[PDB]
Amino acid sequence: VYADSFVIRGDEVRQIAPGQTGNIADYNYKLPDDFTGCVIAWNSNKLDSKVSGNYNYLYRLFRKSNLKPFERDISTEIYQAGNKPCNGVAGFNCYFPLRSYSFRPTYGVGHQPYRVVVLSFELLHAPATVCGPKKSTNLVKNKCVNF
Amino acid sequence: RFASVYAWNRKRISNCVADYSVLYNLAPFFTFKCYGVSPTKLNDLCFTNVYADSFVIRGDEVRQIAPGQTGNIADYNYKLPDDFTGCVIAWNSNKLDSKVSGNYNYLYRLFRKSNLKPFERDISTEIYQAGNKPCNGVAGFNCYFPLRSYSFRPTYGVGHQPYRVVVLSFELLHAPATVCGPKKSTNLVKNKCVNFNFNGLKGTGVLTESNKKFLPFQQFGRDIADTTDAVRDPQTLEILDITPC
Amino acid sequence: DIQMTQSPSSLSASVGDRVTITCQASQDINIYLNWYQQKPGKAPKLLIYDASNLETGVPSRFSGSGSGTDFTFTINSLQPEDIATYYCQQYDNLPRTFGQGTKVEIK
Amino acid sequence: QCVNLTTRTQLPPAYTNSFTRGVYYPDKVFRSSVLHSTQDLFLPFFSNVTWFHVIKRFDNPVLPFNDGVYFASIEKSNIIRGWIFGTTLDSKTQSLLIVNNATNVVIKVCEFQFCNDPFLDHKNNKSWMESEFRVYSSANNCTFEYVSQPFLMDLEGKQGNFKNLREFVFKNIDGYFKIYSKHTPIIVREPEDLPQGFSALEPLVDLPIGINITRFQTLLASSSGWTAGAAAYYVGYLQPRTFLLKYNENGTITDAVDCALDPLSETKCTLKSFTVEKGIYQTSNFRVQPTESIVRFPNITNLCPFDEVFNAT
Amino acid sequence: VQLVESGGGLVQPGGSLRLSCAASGIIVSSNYMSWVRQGPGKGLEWVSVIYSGGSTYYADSVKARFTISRDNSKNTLYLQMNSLRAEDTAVYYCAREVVGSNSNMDVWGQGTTVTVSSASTK
Ligand SMILES: *[C@@H]1O[C@H](CO)[C@@H](O)[C@H](O)[C@H]1NC(C)=O
Ligand SMILES: *[C@@H]1O[C@H](CO)[C@@H](O)[C@H](O)[C@H]1NC(C)=O
Ligand SMILES: *[C@@H]1O[C@H](CO)[C@@H](O)[C@H](O)[C@H]1NC(C)=O
Ligand SMILES: *[C@@H]1O[C@H](CO)[C@@H](O)[C@H](O)[C@H]1NC(C)=O
Ligand SMILES: *[C@@H]1O[C@H](CO)[C@@H](O)[C@H](O)[C@H]1NC(C)=O
Ligand SMILES: *[C@@H]1O[C@H](CO)[C@@H](O)[C@H](O)[C@H]1NC(C)=O
Repeated sequence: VYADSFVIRGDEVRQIAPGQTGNIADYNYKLPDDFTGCVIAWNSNKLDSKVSGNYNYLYRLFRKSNLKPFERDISTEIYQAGNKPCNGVAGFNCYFPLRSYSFRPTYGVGHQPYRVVVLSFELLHAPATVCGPKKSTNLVKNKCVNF
Repeated sequence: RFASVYAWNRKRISNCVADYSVLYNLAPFFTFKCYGVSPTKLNDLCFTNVYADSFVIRGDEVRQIAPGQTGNIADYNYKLPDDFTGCVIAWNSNKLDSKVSGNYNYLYRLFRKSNLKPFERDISTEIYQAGNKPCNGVAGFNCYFPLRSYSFRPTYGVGHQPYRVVVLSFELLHAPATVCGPKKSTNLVKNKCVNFNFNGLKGTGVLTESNKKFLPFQQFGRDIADTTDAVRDPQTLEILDITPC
Repeated sequence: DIQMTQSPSSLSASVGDRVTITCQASQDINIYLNWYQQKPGKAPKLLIYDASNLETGVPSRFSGSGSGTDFTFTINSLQPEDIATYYCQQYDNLPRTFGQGTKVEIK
Repeated sequence: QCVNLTTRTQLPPAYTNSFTRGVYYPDKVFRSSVLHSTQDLFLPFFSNVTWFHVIKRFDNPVLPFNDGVYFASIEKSNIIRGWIFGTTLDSKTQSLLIVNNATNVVIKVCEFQFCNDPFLDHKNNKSWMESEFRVYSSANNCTFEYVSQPFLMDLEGKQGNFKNLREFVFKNIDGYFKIYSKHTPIIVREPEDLPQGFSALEPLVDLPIGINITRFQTLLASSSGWTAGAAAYYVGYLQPRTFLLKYNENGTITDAVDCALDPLSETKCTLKSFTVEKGIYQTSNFRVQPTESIVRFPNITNLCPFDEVFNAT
Repeated sequence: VQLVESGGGLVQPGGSLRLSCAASGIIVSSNYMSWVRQGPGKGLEWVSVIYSGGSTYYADSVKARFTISRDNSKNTLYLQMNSLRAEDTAVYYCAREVVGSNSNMDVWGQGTTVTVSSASTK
């Protein structure tokens, strides 16, 4: 079992599901097409949204290419919009790649921060370490049983 | 000079393409705070009858233009529906709009005393009378002029500076649709395996120069097995044959 | 919310002299700011409108000016009928906030 | 600004038969030497069509529109000018106008208050002049403005000797409005019951109006007095059918055959071939359509106590 | 154009009474009404404001506890409380907002010093 955890805006919670387009599902976090697991989402307006506005949660907006499944990119470099060189500037056609939200309580339901925890697991291939509470019992040989 | 608050200038754009990258180019890096559709998909998801406005307000009302919140500009001057599709665009205009001597050409309606339905313009230039006393005159007590002016002196800080907002919106009611923006024209490849895409045709094959003679209007080409085998290049109007590899 | 502060709490030493009463704001605010004058036990009254105007009937010597989170006002003449409290209030920026209070008294 | 011209010497319209006219290109596909079976709106073969003659005697009544209309005009003097499409024509609902200028064709999608008898001819008696352009009171709410290359025409007006036959087909579908046009020269034969033969119709214009269409009226060209040459125009209606089309070696339709006219045409359509052999061929079964409808239900009049359930104390 | 006081009496915590302030001909619905709070020994505190459009803005300290409305023809503003926690031993000054942008209109109104305490009159 694995456990990915992050916080996204409400309108983007649809992009998490397997195979969707947009900023979140193509530049930030992409689930494999052949997913096998669950996804969870509960409103966290009071916990995660400061009244003045919290800027701790950031998202990448401009990037040259897409993201392969379950791949993380922490690079922060100016992205060239056009043919002009950008030796590192905030001017024409050279823009910062990632921007931060400003979560506030007064925003609509779609703009409040939800929380996402994605459980990912694989079955029926190897020895299992974590599973169900079901209590064990005795073992029988040579008798037609339900194992 | 943009329109003032009392009369938000209407502009019904139609029969054209979609291009919003220049909007990123206008001002230093900022946030759109877009409500209807995610900003990355405004170039796509093309609709009909794009609905644009233009007016200038203060910095505080930029965050107060959201549907559901009331006030004075958002209530007595310009209100949005609860199912409003589309979103606002705001940028600072200290260098253009603000004047050192004091520009007072921009005025807003502070006294209307009536809730505004979404998407209509009211021009009440006449003076209002309050206090159960018939005023019917000019420059009298309890006779308040409903149109007062902004102050845009450049010495003020963020929050009182002029911001030019262009509230785009989209409606979809049947229709054939007329506004959509294409892009990403790429080089043509000859005598090599290609995943081609001409005018919404999806397929795989090798493109070579052909010999068949089309008609001025006919574009595609089909064989006996009812499959596309000849395609006309959209930009330069010759005919290319498609062969399996 | 704007933290509304004023340091000179009690200008009771001035009797018909210079008065340096002033107020400050946390965030930067424009002239959308005024004051009330309240005799103990009855409703307040206005003296200045939009930090640049004056009450219809008051002595003409009242002159206040302030911009950039700093508002200043002076009452150089202390007539005996102005023995009350003065309050600062910024508005047009919800929530509307009031000052803690200023004291003036004649000896 | 128009006036009540009246003075209409109306006569019953003529009835003729359309041999094979009215076949156009269905789609934008290139095909060579193939027989393709298609299902679309077409003018049925050997159908009754209405003939209107203008000479004196004027003919320009409002006519119903549904499932597209086939319009034809045989002329030498180029008197027909425009068309009017709409559903109310009273400056209440938006309307469409097609009109040819001297060097323009212009397309008006806007709110018009049309005159009783749209006309521009009647000047100096015999003399022509497209005066009184203000066939509409005012253009209140205009949406679509368009200008392009007009159609071929000849200068001045020649009486008789009709040498130009113009075929147009107008079809509204999925909001789109499509006009297909065709022109043929020199008609030495006397202009009656249309020429004989086959001629395909190349597509001309597709345009996105998306408005209501129920009836149309033609536009023909000191408000009284007209003594000019003759003119004849024909109108026909379309019904959804299936055709079989033979594309030639170059991709131009050469011979079309119907599918629901005759048993021989039906078996030609079924076999995907233009000839048949001696034998028995099964085309399709028959079945009687329902005559009327009947319903039988119990006779209950008291209302249910949903209120008590939903408005309980 | 003067303001008419309406209030008084002693109440227990958890109970609320009918606050009203009347006008002398000034419209109460098509105007900008507002009430404030004045304490013994402490400064003024804004309580609530209602616009001509029906938008009620009041302090977050009393969130979801006050209901305010302007009468159609009685020219009297009404308010009712909910769940008093006994800190509003106060005097409530009724008025309208002092100036929109620029005006000479500055009238005020008197208020009743209401008190909330568990002990009744003795
Ligand atoms: C013709 O007369 C009728 C009735 O008098 C009138 O309603 C109509 O407008 C007239 N038409 C014109 C073109 O004047
Ligand atoms: C078609 O027109 C001919 C000639 O006037 C007429 O005899 C016949 O009855 C018409 N048929 C129909 C169905 O209108
Ligand atoms: C054709 O249209 C152009 C552009 O509106 C106009 O200038 C010109 O006069 C028109 N000519 C005719 C013959 O309609
Ligand atoms: C047509 O007649 C009118 C008035 O009868 C006259 O003004 C006009 O010039 C005539 N047109 C021509 C081409 O002679
Ligand atoms: C026009 O078409 C629309 C499409 O649904 C329909 O709702 C409307 O009733 C039509 N109006 C008329 C007059 O036919
Ligand atoms: C319940 O009563 C109300 C008030 O008369 C009425 O509006 C409502 O329709 C009633 N409920 C139903 C289910 O009719």
